[PDB]
Amino acid sequence: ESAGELLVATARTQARGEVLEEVRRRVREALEALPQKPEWPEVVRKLALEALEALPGAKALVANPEDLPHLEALARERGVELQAEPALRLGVRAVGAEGKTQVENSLLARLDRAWDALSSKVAQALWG
Amino acid sequence: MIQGVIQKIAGPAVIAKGMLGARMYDICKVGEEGLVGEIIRLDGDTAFVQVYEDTSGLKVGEPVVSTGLPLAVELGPGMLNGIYDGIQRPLERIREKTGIYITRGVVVHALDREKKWAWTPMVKPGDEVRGGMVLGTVPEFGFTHKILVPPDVRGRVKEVKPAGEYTVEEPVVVLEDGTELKMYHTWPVRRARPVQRKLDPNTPFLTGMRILDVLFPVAMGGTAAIPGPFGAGKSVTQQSLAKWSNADVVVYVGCGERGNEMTDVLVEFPELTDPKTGGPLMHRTVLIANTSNMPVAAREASIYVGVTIAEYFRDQGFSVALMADSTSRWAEALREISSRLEEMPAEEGYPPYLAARLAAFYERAGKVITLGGEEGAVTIVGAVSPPGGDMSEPVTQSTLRIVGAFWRLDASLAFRRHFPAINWNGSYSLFTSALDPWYRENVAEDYPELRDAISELLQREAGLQEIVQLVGPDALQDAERLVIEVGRIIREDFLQQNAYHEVDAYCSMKKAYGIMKMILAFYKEAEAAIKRGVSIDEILQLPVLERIGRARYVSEEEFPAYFEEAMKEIQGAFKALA
Amino acid sequence: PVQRKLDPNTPFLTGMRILDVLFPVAMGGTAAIPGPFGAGKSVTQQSLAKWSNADVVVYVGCGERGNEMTDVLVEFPELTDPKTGGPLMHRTVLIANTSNMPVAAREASIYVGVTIAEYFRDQGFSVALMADSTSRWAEALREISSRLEEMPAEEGYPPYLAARLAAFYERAGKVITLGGEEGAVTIVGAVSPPGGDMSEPVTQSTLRIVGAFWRLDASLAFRRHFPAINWNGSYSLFTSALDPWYRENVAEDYPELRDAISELLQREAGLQEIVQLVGPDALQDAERLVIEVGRIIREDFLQQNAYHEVDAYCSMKKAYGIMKMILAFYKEAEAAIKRGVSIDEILQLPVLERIGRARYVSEEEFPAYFEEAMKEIQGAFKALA
Amino acid sequence: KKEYTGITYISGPLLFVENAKDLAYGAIVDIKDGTGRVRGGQVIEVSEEYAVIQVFEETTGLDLATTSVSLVEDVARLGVSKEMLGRRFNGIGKPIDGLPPITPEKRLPITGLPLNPVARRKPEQFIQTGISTIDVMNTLVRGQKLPIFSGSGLPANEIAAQIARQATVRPDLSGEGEKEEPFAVVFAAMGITQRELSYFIQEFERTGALSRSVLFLNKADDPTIERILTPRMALTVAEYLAFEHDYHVLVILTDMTNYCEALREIGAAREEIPGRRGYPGYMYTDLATIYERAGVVEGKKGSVTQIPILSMPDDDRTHPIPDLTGYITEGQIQLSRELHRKGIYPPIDPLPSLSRLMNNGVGKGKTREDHKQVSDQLYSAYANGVDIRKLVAIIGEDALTENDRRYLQFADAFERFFINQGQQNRSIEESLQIAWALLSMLPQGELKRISKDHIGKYYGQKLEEIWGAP
Amino acid sequence: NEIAAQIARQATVRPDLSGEGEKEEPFAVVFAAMGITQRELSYFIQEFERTGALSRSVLFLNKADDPTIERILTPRMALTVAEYLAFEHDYHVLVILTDMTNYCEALREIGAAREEIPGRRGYPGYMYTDLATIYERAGVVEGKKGSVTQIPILSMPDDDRTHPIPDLTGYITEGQIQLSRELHRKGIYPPIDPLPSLSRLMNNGVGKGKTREDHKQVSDQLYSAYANGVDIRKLVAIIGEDALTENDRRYLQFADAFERFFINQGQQNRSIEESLQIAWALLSMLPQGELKRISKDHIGKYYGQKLEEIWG
Amino acid sequence: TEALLARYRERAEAEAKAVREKAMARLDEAVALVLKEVLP
Amino acid sequence: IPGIRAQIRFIQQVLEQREREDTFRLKRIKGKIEAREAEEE
Repeated sequence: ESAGELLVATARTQARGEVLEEVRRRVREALEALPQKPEWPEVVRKLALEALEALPGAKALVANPEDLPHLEALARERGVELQAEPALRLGVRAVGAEGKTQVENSLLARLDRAWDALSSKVAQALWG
Repeated sequence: MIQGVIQKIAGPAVIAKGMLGARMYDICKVGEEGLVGEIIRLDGDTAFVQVYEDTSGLKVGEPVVSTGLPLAVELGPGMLNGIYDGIQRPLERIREKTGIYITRGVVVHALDREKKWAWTPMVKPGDEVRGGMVLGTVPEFGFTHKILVPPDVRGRVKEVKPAGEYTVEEPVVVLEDGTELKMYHTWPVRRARPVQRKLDPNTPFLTGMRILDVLFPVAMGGTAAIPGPFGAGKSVTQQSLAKWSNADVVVYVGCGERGNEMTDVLVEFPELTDPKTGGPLMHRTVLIANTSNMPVAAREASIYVGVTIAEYFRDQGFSVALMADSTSRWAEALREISSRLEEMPAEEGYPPYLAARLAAFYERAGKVITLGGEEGAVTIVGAVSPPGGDMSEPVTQSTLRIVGAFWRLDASLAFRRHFPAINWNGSYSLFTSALDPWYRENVAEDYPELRDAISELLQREAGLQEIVQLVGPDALQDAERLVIEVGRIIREDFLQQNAYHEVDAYCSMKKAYGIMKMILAFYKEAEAAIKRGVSIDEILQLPVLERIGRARYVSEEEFPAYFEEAMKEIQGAFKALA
Repeated sequence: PVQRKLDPNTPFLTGMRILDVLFPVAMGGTAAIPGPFGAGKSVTQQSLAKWSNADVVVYVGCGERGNEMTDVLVEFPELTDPKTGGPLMHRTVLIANTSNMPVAAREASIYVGVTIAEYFRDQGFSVALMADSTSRWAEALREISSRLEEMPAEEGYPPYLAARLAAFYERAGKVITLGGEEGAVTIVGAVSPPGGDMSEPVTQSTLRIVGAFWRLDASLAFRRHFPAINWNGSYSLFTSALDPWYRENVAEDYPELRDAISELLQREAGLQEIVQLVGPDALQDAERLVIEVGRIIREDFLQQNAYHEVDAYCSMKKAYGIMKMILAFYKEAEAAIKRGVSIDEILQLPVLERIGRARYVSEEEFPAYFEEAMKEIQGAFKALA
Repeated sequence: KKEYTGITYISGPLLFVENAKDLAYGAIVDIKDGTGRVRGGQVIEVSEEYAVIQVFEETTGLDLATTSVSLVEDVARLGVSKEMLGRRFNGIGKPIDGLPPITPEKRLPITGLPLNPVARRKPEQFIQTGISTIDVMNTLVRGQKLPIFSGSGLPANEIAAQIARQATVRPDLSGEGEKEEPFAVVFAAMGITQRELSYFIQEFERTGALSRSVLFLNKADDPTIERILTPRMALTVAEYLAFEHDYHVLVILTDMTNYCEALREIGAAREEIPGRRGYPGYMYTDLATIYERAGVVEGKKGSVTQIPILSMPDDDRTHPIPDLTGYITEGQIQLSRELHRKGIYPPIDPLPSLSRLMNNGVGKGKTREDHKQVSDQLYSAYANGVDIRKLVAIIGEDALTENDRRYLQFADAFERFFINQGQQNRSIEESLQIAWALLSMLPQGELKRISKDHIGKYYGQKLEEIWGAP
Repeated sequence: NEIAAQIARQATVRPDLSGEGEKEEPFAVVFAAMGITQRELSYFIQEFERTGALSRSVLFLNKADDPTIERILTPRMALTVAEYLAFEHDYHVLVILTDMTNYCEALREIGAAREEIPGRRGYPGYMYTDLATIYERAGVVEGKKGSVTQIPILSMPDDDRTHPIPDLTGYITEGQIQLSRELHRKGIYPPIDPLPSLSRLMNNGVGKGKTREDHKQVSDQLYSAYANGVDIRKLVAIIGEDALTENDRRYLQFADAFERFFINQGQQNRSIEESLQIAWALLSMLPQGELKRISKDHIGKYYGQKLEEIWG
Repeated sequence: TEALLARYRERAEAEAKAVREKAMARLDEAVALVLKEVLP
Repeated sequence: IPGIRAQIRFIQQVLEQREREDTFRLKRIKGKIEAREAEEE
C-alpha cells in the first residue's frame, strides 16, 4: 500500500536525473566543439583577461601550443613570459608573481563549478 | 575613534592586529559585518579581541574599530514592561525586524527614539545641580519615572527645556559649561553605583507567605537562597513573591536557562499575573531573559546588567526585588570562559576567582540612602541548583557563606500535596535578632517568644517521629498523642497556604500572629484537660478545631472580630473541658 | 578491496563451553578480551587458536613475552589438526614480536598480520586473527608521540588513537571476494589496561566498536577457576541473529534453554546482595535451592579444565545436553520442594556425582551417559514420591 | 580557480600553506596530490604569514612539491530539497543509495540561527510512540528534548528503529478529527559499524518506512570531522522542512558519545587545553547548540521533537556527557540491564525514567483524562510491589498480609505484559486498557490517587486480549 | 631479602626424581645492587660468606650514598656477565636484583630532566620497553646447558598492586610471589600468602616423570579450600560464629591450620616429599567427598594420614 | 494482492514516460541557456 | 556508611589531584614549546 508510491517516486527521480545528466553531456559536447568555430580567440581572450585581472602581478600566462596566435600579443604587452603546455584545454593558466600560486581557467572548471547553481534554473526551464 | 584591520583569526572569537590607541575592556565592532567584540589583551601595536558570535565566515583584512567604551547599559524611561536579552537588547523589536531567528550582526537601540514623553522640569537656569539630584518627572505606566543627573556630573544650569513633550534623544537641560543632559545615560556594568551611605537591615521585607515571613524572615536588602528540585513548583513561589511582596519594582533575570523557559516566564507574567491593584503585573516588571544557546558573554554579563538596573531603580526612590533564576548555569558559563582564557582550574574545573565574583555581585544588594537624599533598597533572592542535589559543590559553599537566609525546597514535600513545599527543618535565617525590636514594636511584645514556642513545638514533633513509625501512633501516650496532634494541626493549618485562592494568597503579619495565638491557647487548654484526665479523642472533636483551622480563608477586616470570638470560644471550650 | 559486505549468520567455534554457548561470536565478528595480568590470557589465546574451526589461523604477538611463542613453536608440531589431522603448524602462521624488540615494529607487525589475514580471506578461506595485545600498540604510538613533541590527548595518548583502532578493527568481516568467492576474517583482540582499569580510554574506545565483549576478573583467577570469565560484566550482541542456525544445526529449543540458564544466573546474582548481608541460613529452602543450582552451574558447566586431555575440546551438543539435564534437575527440585521436601536431602542426592563428573566423558560416548543421567534424575525425584 | 601551492609542514592531520589570505575562517578546501586523488580539509586558522589546514583523511601520499590546495566553498553549506525523502546520505551530503544528485532549492549554512525566545510557545500535544511504557508513563510531547539512556550491551538501535517505524500522531483523539498533518523522520547515525549499518538498512527497507524517512549514515572508520558535521546537517534539514512545509519532524541521534569523543579528539588536535575530565570546557555550549534548536513556534504549524540516544560510558550518571544532557534536556528514559537479562523487551526501567512537560501533554482534548492518575498509581504500585518482592525473599509469602501478595502478583503481571510488548505495535487505547486491567487485580479502594468516577467507569475489565491475541 | 638469601642457599635441582643428569653442581649466584642500605648489605655479605659460595659468586655493589645515575648501569652489566657465563660455559646462573624501585627513581629523574611525556605518575612513557630490555635477558637456549634465572626484588610503596612498577613487571614477567602484612604481624615466616601468588610455568614443571604426578590436583584443591576459608572468615566478620554450620567450621579449621603450619616454617628446609605429606595430612581434615578435583586413586592411596604423625 | 502492484508498475512506467517525453521537447533552449551563462 | 563516604571522598580527592597535575604539566609544556618556537621564529 506504500511501496508502490516509493518506487514511483524513485523512478521519477532517476528519470529526471538521467535527463539532467544527458543535458550535461550535451553541454560538454557544445563546449568541446568550440575551437573549430572562429569564435575561439574571443573566448581565450576573455579567459586570459579575467585570469590576469583576478591575479595581480602575474608573471606568466601558460597556454596551449595551438593557442599562441590569439593571446601572444596580449601576453607580451602585459609584460609576462608566456609558455605553452599540452594541458589546460579550453582555457589558460595564470601564474602568481611569487611562483607559489596560480589560477587555472579552463572552461570545464567554470562549468562544473557553476553546474550546482545551474541545476535550479535548468530544472525550472526543463519542466517549469 | 581607533580603527584597525584583522591579522590573525586563530579560531573562534580570537582576533589580533595593530590597534595602538585601544584601551583595556572596550566593546569593539569587528569586521565589515560589525560583530561585537571585547579587548582582553593589549600587546604593542596589536591587541586581542573576543567575539560573542562565532567568527565563522570572516577573513583577514576586515577593518576593526573600537567604541572607546566598556560594557554598559542604557538607563532611561521606557524600560518597564519590556523584555531584554543578556546584553540588553529588545527581543520583540528584533523579532519584528529580522524574523524568528536572531541573525548575527544586527543593530538595535535599547530605548526607542520615536516615543515621546511629557517632560516636567524641576530647576531654573542658574541653579547649582550635582550628580544624583532629581531633575525631571515623566509618567510611565501609572507612576513617575524621575530624571536623575549622572553620578559624575556637577555644574550650574545654563538653560532648561520647556514643559512640552519630547523623545529620549532630546537634551532637556544644559549646564553652564556647555554639556547637554540627555533624557537618559549609560553606566559601565562592572562599577557599583556610588552611594552616600549604607544602612542596616532593621526592617523586614514582607514576602507574603506565613512560613517565610515568620520562621525565616528576610529584611529589606537581604539575600536568600533556594534549591531547584523539579516538581516543587518554584514558579508558583516566584510568582507569588513577585506579585504579593511589598517591593515596588520586580526584576526577573534568567541566565543559561533550559530551552522551555518561556512556558512559565513569558506567558504568565504578561497575562496571568495581576497585582493587588491595577491590571497586568507586567506594567511594573522588567525581565532579562537569556536562553541556553545564546553566546556565553551574555550568559555571564546578564547578572551584572540586572543588578545595575536594580541599583538604578533603587537610587530612583523605590524598593526593588531582584530574582536570579539560576547560578549553576552562570558558573558553567564562567568555567567555559576560563577554558577560553586557559586559566588553570581550582576545583571541579572552576576558576579560582569564583568566590570573588559571587561576593562582588551579592554585596550590591542592600538598603542605602540615595545621592538625592531619598531611601531605597535592593533585595536579592538567588536560586542555586545543585548538580545532583548535593550542597557539597563549591558554588553552594560560596553561596551559603554570604546568604542571610537559605530556604529549602523538596519534591517529596509537594508529593504529599503540601504547599508551599518549604522545608522547615534545614532552613535558617540570620535576620531574626535584628528584626526582633521592630517585631515587638509593630506586632506584639511576646511575638518573638511565640515564634520560639512554635519552633520548640516543631523540634519536639520532629524528635518523636521514629518512635511513632516504628511502633504505631495510636498506641502511644496521651501527652505524646496530644503533641503529635497539635504539631500536625500547626503544620497543616498555619505553615500551609494556598496560592491560587483570592483570600489565602496574601496574609498580613497580624493575621498569622493571631492564628498562632489561638493555636497556642488551644494547646494550653488541651494540656490542662489531658493532665486533668480528659482523653485525646474528645479534644479531637471539640468544636474549636473546625473553626480555628478554617481561619485561613477570612479577610483582613473581619480578622479582629473572628479572632476575639474564637478566643472566647476557646475560653468556653475549657469551661466544658473543666 | 571487497565486492560486498554480507551479514554474519554462522557462529565461530571456540572449543570453550561458556564462550561458545553464552557469548557466541559470528564468523566475521570481533571480540575483545581485556583483563589484568594473571587472568591467563595466554592460555585462552592458545586454546582459541588450537581448537577453532577456521582453516587458517593468524597469530600476532604484538609485544609479548617470547617464552609463550617458543612454547607454541615447540608444541604445535605435536598436535593433529581437529579438521584434517595433519600437524597443526601447517594451518598456523605466526607473527613474532617480543617485548625487547624495537618499539616501532609493533604497528608494522599488526598491519602485516591483518593484511595477510585479508589475503587468505581473498583466497577463499576462513581466517581467525589473534591480536595478542593492543595496549602495546598504543604504548608504541605514545612513545612515538613523546619525541614527536605533539600536544597529547587524554592520558598522554595521541588524538588519532581512536581512529587508528577503528581502522584496524573495521577490516574484519564476511565478504565476497573480487573473484566472487565467500570468505571471512575473525578478530580476537586483547587489551592489557594499566592495573586492570577497564575505564581506560583504549578499552572504552573498544566497547563502542566491537560487537562481542568478554571480561576477566582477579577473584576468579585466584580461585584458579578458569576460564575466569566475569559473567556479570560480559555481553554479546550476536546472540539474536544466530537462532535459525542453532535450530537447524544443534537443537530446536536450544536458545530457550540458554535463556533459561541466563535467567537462573540473573536471579542468583540478584539474590547475592541479600546473601552478602543476611547469610544463607536465614533464607527459605526454595531460595537456597536457587543458590545451590547457581553454584552447580558455575562449577560444573562454566568451569573448564584447559589441560585435561579429554575436556580441553567440547562440542556444542555436549554443553546443550549438560544444560538440559541441569535445568531438568532444577525444575524437579523446585517441584519436590513444593511438596514440603527440604533442601538438605536434595544436596545429599547421589546423582550430583554423575552431574559433576559428566563433563569428562568423551565426545562419542556422551549420548549414552546423557540417557543414563536423564533416567536417573527422573527416578531420583519420582521414586521418593 | 585559485591554487595555493607552497606546502611547508606536514604532521598528523595538520599542514600549513602560505599566502592564503583569500581563505576565510572555516572554509573547506580540496587537496590535489601527486596521484591526482582529491582529498578534503577545513581551514581552522588564517593569518597574513600563513594558514592552517586540518585534513580529515589519511596522509600517506603527500609531499612538498606536487601537492596543491584549492578552495571549494567559503562556508560549509548544504543543498536541500523536499524530494530528499527516501534518500540516504553519507554525512557530508553525498547520496549513497545509487541515484543522481538532487536539485537544491536553496543552500543553507549548517550551523543554524538560534531561535528568538519570544517565538516559542508552550507544547500541548503528545505523540503516540507505540511503546506502552513510553506512551503511558513517559508520554513524549511535541517540541521536547527527550534522551534515552543506554547500557554497554542494551539494544538501543532496535528501540530506535521501532520508534522510527511506528511513530505517528493522533489528530482524531483531539478535536482535529481528520488526518492532514504531514509527518516525517530525520535519522542521524554517528560512529556506527557495518553490522549496525546493514541492520538499519534492512529495518528501514523491509517494513516500508523508508519512503517517509531520511537517513544520514556515517561509518566508524570514516573521518571524525564528517561525524562532527553530520548532526548539524540533520538538524538543518529538520528545521528547513518543519518551518517551510509545516511537517512534524521526529529527529533521532543514535550516538552522542561517539560525537563527544570525536569532538574531544578534534579539539586536542588543535593544541587546545582540555577542561574538566579532559573534555573541552565548551562541550556544554556545543551540546546545547545541538539540542536547543528544536521546539515549537508561534504562527507556524511545524514542530521539531528530538530524541538523542547515548550510552552511559560505564552505566554511570555522573559522567560529564550524561550530566550535561540532564542539564539541557527535560528528563530521561533509563534502560535497565536487569530486565534485558531476564528476557524482557524493551528493557525500560519505569522507576528512574521521568519526563518534565508530560504534565501538560495528557488530559482531555489531548488524550483521555485518566492518563496522569493512572500513571502515578501504576508507578507507586510497582514501587511497592518491588519492595515487597525483595521482602518476601527473607520473610515468606505465608507471613504477609493480603495487599502484599496482591502487589506481588500485580508487579509480576505488570513486568510480564505491560513492559514486555516485544515487536508488537500498540495504541494509546490498548495501553490504557491493559493498565486498567492490571490495576483491576488490586482490590478497590487502594487506588488513592484515582478519583471515584474513573474507578466506577473502568474497574472490572481484566487481561483478555494480550494472551488471546498478538 | 632473607627469603632471597635462603632461596639462593637451598636451591638445587632434583635429578633423582627425573633420572637425567647426576652432577648437581651448585648454582652461580649473581648479586646486583641499586641503592642498597648498609644493614641489608652487611646481612647479604655475611650470609654469602657463611654459605661457602662467595668463591663462585660475582657481586656488583651499589650503595645508597653512591651517585644516582650509576644505578642505570649495574643491572645491565650484571645481566651481560651472567649471559656470557651461561652461554659460554654452561654455568647454571641465578641472578639476584636488590631493588627495582631505585631503578625507577633514576629512570624517572633522567626522563623528567629531558622533559619527555610522563606515564601514570610521572614515570617515563618508554619504561615498559626499558624494563623489557632487562627482564627478557633471561631463560634458556636450545642446545646449551646454561641457564639464566632472574629473581628481582621490588617494593610496592603503599602495599599496592595498581602501582605502575608492579603492574608493568607483572605484565612482563611470568607470575610473581607476593607477601602479606597481616601474616607478618602474626609472627609467621615467610609471610607468603598463596592466594595472590602465581607461576605461569607451573604445568611444565610437574607431571608424571617430574617429581610426582599428583602435584596439580593437590595444589588446586588447596587453593579451593583456602579460598573457601577466606570467604567464610569474611562472612563470620558479620554473621558471627554461632550460625556457622559444621562444614563451615571444618573449612575454618582447615584454613587456620593451613596458615599456621604449611606457610609457617621458621627457616627450616623441606623436601618436596615432606611438603606433600604435610599437604595430604592437611587435606585429610575435609570430608572425602569434597575433593571433587582429585582422582579417586590418589585419594585411595594417599588419604587418611593424621597431622600428629608428622610431628608431636 | 498483486494486481495493486501491477498497476503500481503500470503507472510508474506511465509517469517515467510522461516526464521523459515532456522533457525531451525542452532541451534546445536549456542547452543554449546553460552555454550562455557558462561562456563569459 | 560513613566509612564508605570517607573512602569515596578520599579517592575523589586523589583523582582530582592527578587531573590537576597532568593539566598543569600540559599547559607548561605547551607554553615552553610555544616560547621556544617563537624565539626560533
